[PDB]
Amino acid sequence: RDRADLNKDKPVIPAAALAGYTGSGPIQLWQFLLELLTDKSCQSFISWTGDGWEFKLSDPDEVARRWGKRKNKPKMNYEKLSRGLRYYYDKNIIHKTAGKRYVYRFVCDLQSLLGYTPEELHAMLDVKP
Amino acid sequence: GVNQLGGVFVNGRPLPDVVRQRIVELAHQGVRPCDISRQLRVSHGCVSKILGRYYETGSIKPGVIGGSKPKVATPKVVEKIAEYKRQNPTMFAWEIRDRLLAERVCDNDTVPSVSSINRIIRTK
DNA sequence: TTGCCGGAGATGGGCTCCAGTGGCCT
DNA sequence: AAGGCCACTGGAGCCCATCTCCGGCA
Repeated sequence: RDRADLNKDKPVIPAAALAGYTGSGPIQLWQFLLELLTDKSCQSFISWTGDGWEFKLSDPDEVARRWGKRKNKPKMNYEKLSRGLRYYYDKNIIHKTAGKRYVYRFVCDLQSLLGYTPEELHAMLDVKP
Repeated sequence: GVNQLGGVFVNGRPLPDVVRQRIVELAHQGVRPCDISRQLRVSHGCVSKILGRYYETGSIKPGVIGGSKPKVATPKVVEKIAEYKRQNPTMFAWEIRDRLLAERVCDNDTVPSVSSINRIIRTK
């Protein structure tokens, strides 16, 4: 999705990098989630279910903790991250997979934004699925 | 820029009067702020401030953006400038500066520049 | 009784504005 | 020398995306 080596090695879709691309902004919760998801080192608290753009919060409290760090908001927690996700519902960005705790799914066209398929990305992260 | 509700906005600038107007109206008609927000495509936060200012003021006019407050042009200092000119109507701008320093009205930092002091004369 | 949904005042980020200020020139 | 011209500022208000507290409903 980029020519130059606009900075290397680790996570596939660095939020800091996607901000500069996809429109702009001071990092948005959903962008945060995409980043963590494209980072093998994070696959123990959050990850792809294997089904399309759907994912799971293996450790919501750990995901939360991190989110807080990114936004410099020490008081963050699952309660608030959750409602955050709940806020995305009618903006057609994130939807919650009924009958399952901690599992959600991006519903915007990430393929158009990311330039990859679910499976494409999945492979690159070595998705157990 | 485009917000997450789908609205069109100009980062930094007030919501157009025609819309702030509609916001108040719908609320008047009984529409719930969350609906207005979701409908008129405006961040509930914004709808919130607007409605609140209207209920508290009666206006839809956003606050006055921009400007600054005086730094060197201190109230007293502004007067001293009037006193000096009144005493001697032809004393030069740089002479007023020395008199402000000599009487310790201003420091070697507080002291208003010539341009500024002549600006004070002109505008006062 | 835990679990999820959603309303709305409070926050501070990036941004546009502009009175205010101090050089520079003539 | 006082006025014309003016780049440069910082702090204010602006909408936006949450943050945050909490009532509803199941």
